[PDB]
Amino acid sequence: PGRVEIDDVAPVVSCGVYPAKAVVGEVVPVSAAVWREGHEAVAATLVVRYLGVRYPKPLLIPMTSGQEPFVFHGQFTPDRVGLWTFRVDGWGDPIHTWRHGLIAKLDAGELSNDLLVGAVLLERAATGVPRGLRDPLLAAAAALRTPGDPVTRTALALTPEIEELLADYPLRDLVTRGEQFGVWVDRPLARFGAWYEMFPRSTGGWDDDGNPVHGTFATAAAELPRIAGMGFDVVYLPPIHPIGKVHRKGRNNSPTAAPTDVGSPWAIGSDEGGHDTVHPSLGTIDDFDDFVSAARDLGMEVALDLALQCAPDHPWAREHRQWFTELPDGTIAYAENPPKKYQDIYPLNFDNDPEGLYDEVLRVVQHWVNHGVKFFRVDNPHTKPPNFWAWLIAQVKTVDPDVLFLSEAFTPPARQYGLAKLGFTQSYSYFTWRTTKWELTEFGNQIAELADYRRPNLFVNTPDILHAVLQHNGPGMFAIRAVLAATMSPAWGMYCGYELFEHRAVREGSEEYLDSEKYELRPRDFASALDQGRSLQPFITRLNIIRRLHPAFQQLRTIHFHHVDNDALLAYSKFDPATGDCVLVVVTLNAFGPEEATLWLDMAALGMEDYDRFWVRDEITGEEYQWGQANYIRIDPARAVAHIINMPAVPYESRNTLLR
Amino acid sequence: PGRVEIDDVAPVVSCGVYPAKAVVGEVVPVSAAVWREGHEAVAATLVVRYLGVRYPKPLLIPMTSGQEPFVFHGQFTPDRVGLWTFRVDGWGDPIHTWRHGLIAKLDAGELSNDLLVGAVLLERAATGVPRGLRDPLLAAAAALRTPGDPVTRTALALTPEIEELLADYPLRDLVTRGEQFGVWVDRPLARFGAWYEMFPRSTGGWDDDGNPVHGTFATAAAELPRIAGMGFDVVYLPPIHPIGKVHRKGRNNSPTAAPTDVGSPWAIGSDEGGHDTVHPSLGTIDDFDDFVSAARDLGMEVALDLALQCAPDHPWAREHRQWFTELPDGTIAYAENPPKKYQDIYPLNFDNDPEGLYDEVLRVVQHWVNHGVKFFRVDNPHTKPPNFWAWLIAQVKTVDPDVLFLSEAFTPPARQYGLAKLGFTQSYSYFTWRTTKWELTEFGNQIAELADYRRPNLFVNTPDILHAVLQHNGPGMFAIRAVLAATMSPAWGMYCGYELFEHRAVREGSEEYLDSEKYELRPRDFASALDQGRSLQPFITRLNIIRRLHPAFQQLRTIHFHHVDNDALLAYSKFDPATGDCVLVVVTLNAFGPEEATLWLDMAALGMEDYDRFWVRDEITGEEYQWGQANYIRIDPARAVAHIINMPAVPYESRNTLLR
Ligand SMILES: OC[C@H]1O[C@H](O[C@H]2[C@H](O)[C@@H](O)[C@@H](O[C@H]3[C@H](O)[C@@H](O)[C@@H](O[C@H]4[C@H](O)[C@@H](O)[C@@H](O[C@H]5[C@H](O)[C@@H](O)[C@@H](O[C@H]6[C@H](O)[C@@H](O)[C@@H](O)O[C@@H]6CO)O[C@@H]5CO)O[C@@H]4CO)O[C@@H]3CO)O[C@@H]2CO)[C@H](O)[C@@H](O)[C@@H]1O
Ligand SMILES: OC[C@H]1O[C@H](O[C@H]2[C@H](O)[C@@H](O)[C@@H](O[C@H]3[C@H](O)[C@@H](O)[C@@H](O[C@H]4[C@H](O)[C@@H](O)[C@@H](O[C@H]5[C@H](O)[C@@H](O)[C@@H](O[C@H]6[C@H](O)[C@@H](O)[C@@H](O)O[C@@H]6CO)O[C@@H]5CO)O[C@@H]4CO)O[C@@H]3CO)O[C@@H]2CO)[C@H](O)[C@@H](O)[C@@H]1O
Ligand SMILES: OC[C@H]1O[C@H](O[C@H]2[C@H](O)[C@@H](O)[C@@H](O)O[C@@H]2CO)[C@H](O)[C@@H](O)[C@@H]1O
Ligand SMILES: OC[C@H]1O[C@H](O[C@H]2[C@H](O)[C@@H](O)[C@@H](O)O[C@@H]2CO)[C@H](O)[C@@H](O)[C@@H]1O
Repeated sequence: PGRVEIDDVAPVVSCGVYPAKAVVGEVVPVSAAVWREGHEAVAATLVVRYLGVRYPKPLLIPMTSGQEPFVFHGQFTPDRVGLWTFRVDGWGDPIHTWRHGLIAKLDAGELSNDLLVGAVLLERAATGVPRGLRDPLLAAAAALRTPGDPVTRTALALTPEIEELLADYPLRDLVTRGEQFGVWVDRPLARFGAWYEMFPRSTGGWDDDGNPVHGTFATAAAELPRIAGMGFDVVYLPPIHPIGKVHRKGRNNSPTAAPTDVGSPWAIGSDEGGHDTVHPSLGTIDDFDDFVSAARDLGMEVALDLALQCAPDHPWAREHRQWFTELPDGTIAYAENPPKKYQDIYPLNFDNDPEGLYDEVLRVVQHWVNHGVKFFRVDNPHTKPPNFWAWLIAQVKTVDPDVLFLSEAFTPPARQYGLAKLGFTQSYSYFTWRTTKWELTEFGNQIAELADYRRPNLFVNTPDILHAVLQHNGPGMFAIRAVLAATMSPAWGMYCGYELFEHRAVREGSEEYLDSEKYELRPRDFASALDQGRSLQPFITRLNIIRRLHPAFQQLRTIHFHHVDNDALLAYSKFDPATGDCVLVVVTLNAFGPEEATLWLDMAALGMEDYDRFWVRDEITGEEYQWGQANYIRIDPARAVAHIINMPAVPYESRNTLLR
Repeated sequence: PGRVEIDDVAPVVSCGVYPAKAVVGEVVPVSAAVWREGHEAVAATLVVRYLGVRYPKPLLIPMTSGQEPFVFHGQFTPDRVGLWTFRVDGWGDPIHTWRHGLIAKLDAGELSNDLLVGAVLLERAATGVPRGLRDPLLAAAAALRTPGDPVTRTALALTPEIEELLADYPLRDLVTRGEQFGVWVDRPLARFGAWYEMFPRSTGGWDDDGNPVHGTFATAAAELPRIAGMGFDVVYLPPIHPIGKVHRKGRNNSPTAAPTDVGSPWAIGSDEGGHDTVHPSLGTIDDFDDFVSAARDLGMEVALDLALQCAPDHPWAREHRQWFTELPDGTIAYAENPPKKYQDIYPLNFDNDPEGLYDEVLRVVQHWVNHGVKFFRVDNPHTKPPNFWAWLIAQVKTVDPDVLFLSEAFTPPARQYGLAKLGFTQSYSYFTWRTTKWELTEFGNQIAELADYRRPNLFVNTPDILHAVLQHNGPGMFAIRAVLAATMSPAWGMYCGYELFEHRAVREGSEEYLDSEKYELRPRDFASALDQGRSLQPFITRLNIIRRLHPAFQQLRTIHFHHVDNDALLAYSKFDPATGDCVLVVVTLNAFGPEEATLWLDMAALGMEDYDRFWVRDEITGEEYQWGQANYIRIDPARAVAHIINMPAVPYESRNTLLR
């Protein structure tokens, strides 16, 4: 009735309600506590199996004891997409009990009894191994028959052919089965990729006069190489749907729209079309299909903004009206967040006609899926029912499992981290409003930590957020945030124009871009900026190449912070369990002054003893240096705001430093 | 479905496999995280119901939001022994949504629409309240259907008359019910009581010559008043069973036993009897019944050592030999811990004849339960199968639920704390080997929050443990540990002779009492020590009185440590959620020197603002003083090694100072 106890198993999420998250080729660490009566030794074997794909022959991996007694650790690396299962099985290994006990008493060294007990072990042990190589067992099983010196037949106890033999085929006693938990593996882009947010309309390129010109998918596609050139793996496009014509918004959040103004893309829908139609000015849907294929040619993928909202002109406003929250006087209520108003849209109502709306939205998501779009940016997901997301998310991947979702949830923790739990492959974070060494240090450790179920996407900016620190610290700071986002997380992102050092907010104390891109056409000339040397495009490229270069940067779990005695300096390191690759990042939070300090290292964390000395190389500088536990470091902006340092590869003791 | 989200419920143990622990009249704090779509407000109601006894119509308590968004906290206080159940139910309260939304918009200040929506709510709400006082809502509902002032029907919202009944009877929408978890409540002695350990035989009192004399229950009962006099609630007796005559141990763990020597009581069993018989030299079983009844007259309870072990001459050795571990040569193995030998006892074998041993031991426990013994100190339980204890425990408590078990498990955490999870009402701890300011600090804080499954019993000493710090720091230290034990835990204990300052170890570097009572008979003359002023009995008495006096000391959860800028000084405070009682303890760890420092307080923890100044009284000294956030303290041993301070009672905001 449960003789051997198994508890505090990890990774488990919400006590097993939600599966943990991992990706292909990621080392997944498993741990559990196994114990039994007295001083009889115990061991556990971790059993992993890969099932179907769904969502709502065993493989055996041996587990190893560790620092803390009775807690056993293991790892496994999943090789195909779908839903995996693991469980921990616990058993008592008498051989270990017998062996360890015997070595202590042999020291006292007659006693003839314990030896025979061993002798009956290997025989019973032997039945488990096939007659073929079982023959050193009978050597051991016929090892303490006859009287003699102690080192008589222990001689077979100690040689590593039968320790190795017992390893492949073990003597298992009192086997007890553990609980089963599940892991959901996604394609690697779920963890490691870089984002670019661009407006297709802004690819217009001016007219014969000064006036901005509306772009098209065709014009948009011309800018795709340059993006790929910077190393981004995913291109994110704001909604490509028709914009409502009533209450269309003007320049600067103005209530009244000029006849030519475009209005914000998130005001989805018009007499012209719904969520399933391309806004005609961009082109026919074939042009889009053509646009996707261009990106695909460059190694990139396309992600569309998915905003479950409607403009008044949206066909649903006419076709299906049960889907909204209707006021008492027959008017239809504008989407609302008190007392501020976003007048150009309608909130959906998920309670009046649930299976009605559910099936239609699924149809729509499926539409774009059929057109090569396999990454969606769910918009303001926290203002829609959770169970819906749990359903919609689970529903799409089961027919096709390579579709991934990103949650734009700027919301308090319980909701933000909560949403991740229900299936979102990625989530936005509070990253932008973390700017002090202490916010960032705890934040870095925080990310993650939550890796078993949350993978964060760190965005340096979004059309709605230009943090104050970018406003007054000048072009230097833009580098700093880029270094932080790119290094802290495998997944990071950027909004267009960031590369131009766009740092002007509409008015002081606001976080909205002046002459915001949501309401106006803004073609930009990146090439000229490059020529006059006022673009951060080369640097970002160098940042993006480096992450791809070092697989250490694709890890969530292994971030570790090292001590630097300067409030303005931040130093942390990441490593890869697989290749042993190891990297240390040192950045300044001060854009303005040269800063110097003494850097102290936790050598154990890098896999070396404290007195060691080793050589490092700076991937930006190319400089090589000799280092030890304590090293001198000085950072000078207007030369380089950060040092990305390559460190000696962590020995094949990588696996235990990943533990927990 | 679940339409509304419920997560991170606490207190839950091992994801619900094991019930949490609590006792009667203890405030049990419950917390959970509840959230839903958008800015619509949400609330939760905690539903508690009391089930039967067993082990392996509703009452409703409203839950309140707090500092951290979306996490709701609640409490309930169980009033009868048995198994309780609780679950969290989640719902959306539209009024709150409507109310909070309207107040923000009212400042903008026509609005003609929102008011009717409220008005259709309050009416929909009226359906929930029972014919009679239902009506001012309809009054509130029809006071703006009429056009008018904005402030006109806010009138009917404004009034504290309308926050009302709705708290008592609420309008609940989209109600979703949470998972169910269980709590097992024991009698209060499970948490709060003090222990005294005595050898019945040591109550012998010499003969006409100098020679010590073996005692009896009769003689043992003579020492019971003085024990009660010191305030102890439980008397713990080493096994009272017959001691084996074969391989019986001599003075000082000597291998050979003299003819008169008594042997260790844990060497259970002889030709005279087994576990079901009283050792005859102590008396007839009636004498025991008389002794137990005697203690109960004094307000005490009797606790017997439950040691699953056998001497060679034990009846089981012949009667049932399947129950033992028989060697290959037919001998049966002596108790063993490699390479140490415990020649006087036999380990049991729980695998050969499981239902065989299970059934005898349960019978044995029931024998003594029938004789008024409802507390057992299970001996070295970690050297017996886990599942067994889980079985034995659930089996005993269902017939009689007032039987409680204490686990002497000096074992690594996973096992020690693990064992507590299975049902052990109390557990021994690592307390004796914590002697530095940081260790005691960590240990005290550590007590919590494991309160949900572990209640620690802090023993200053046992026959097996005479700590080094006691060895050289003189009688002063003995006070210090007593203060630490009594204050840190609601439940604490003492082994006989401690009060006489017995401080001599067998050899330097050992933790065993010289001329140990386990192997030798040791009568003591407590009275003479009193006259000659070398007894810590008065002080201990004052300590136990103080504990009973302040109910704050019966709490596990609320211990909090305050900063004192001295490495030799330790200051912590406890309070009682019920009466608001609050107490602060300051103790010194150096027995030899006067020590002084500046004591800093976190007033918020004590329920006061930082600037407040207030009056306190020292329960040992008796005089009143005035204090503030920072106060001067100096401690002089050889007058008093600690200050136990009565502090201003925590206001009726105790409950919120308890969250999580
Ligand atoms: O060439 C690179 C550089 O060029 C441009 O800067 C030029 C600039 O136009 C010119 O006027 C001049 O500027 C002065 C500057 O006005 C002075 O204020 C002086 O800055 C010092 C400053 O007054 C100090 O307060 C000091 O504060 C530091 C902190 O010590 C740091 O901790 C850090 O604060 C961070 C903080 O730790 C966090 O907790 C969080 O709050 O976030 C903060 C990040 O801002 O940084 C602040 C401010 O840096 O720092 C300075 C001294 O250490 O410096 C100039 C006097 O020479 O200098 C430039 C001409 O060479 C362009 O604006 C820059 O973007 C570009 O990087
Ligand atoms: O009369 C009442 C009094 O009588 C007895 O004590 C007398 C004692 O027999 C007598 O010898 C004398 O004591 C002397 C002592 O011999 C000297 O050694 C000296 O003691 C100082 C000591 O050398 C210092 O190292 C200093 O150490 C403190 C630490 O500062 C504390 O941090 C603390 O250490 C704890 C530590 O923090 C933890 O990490 C952990 O390791 O546990 C430690 C606790 O053991 O305690 C030690 C010492 O307690 O403390 C002394 C500085 O004054 O000077 C002494 C006299 O100046 O004095 C006594 C009477 O004459 C009887 O044993 C006492 O119980 C009784 O109160
Ligand atoms: O849809 C028009 C509206 O867009 C923005 O408002 C939302 C929108 O859902 C997303 O862009 C997302 O970022 O959140 C925004 C704020 O909740 C604009 O902020 C707003 O000016 C515009 O009317
Ligand atoms: O049980 C008697 C036997 O062991 C003793 O030690 C005991 C101790 O008394 C108990 O607390 C029990 O739980 O386990 C201990 C074993 O380490 C004596 O130390 C020993 O001499 C005696 O033979």
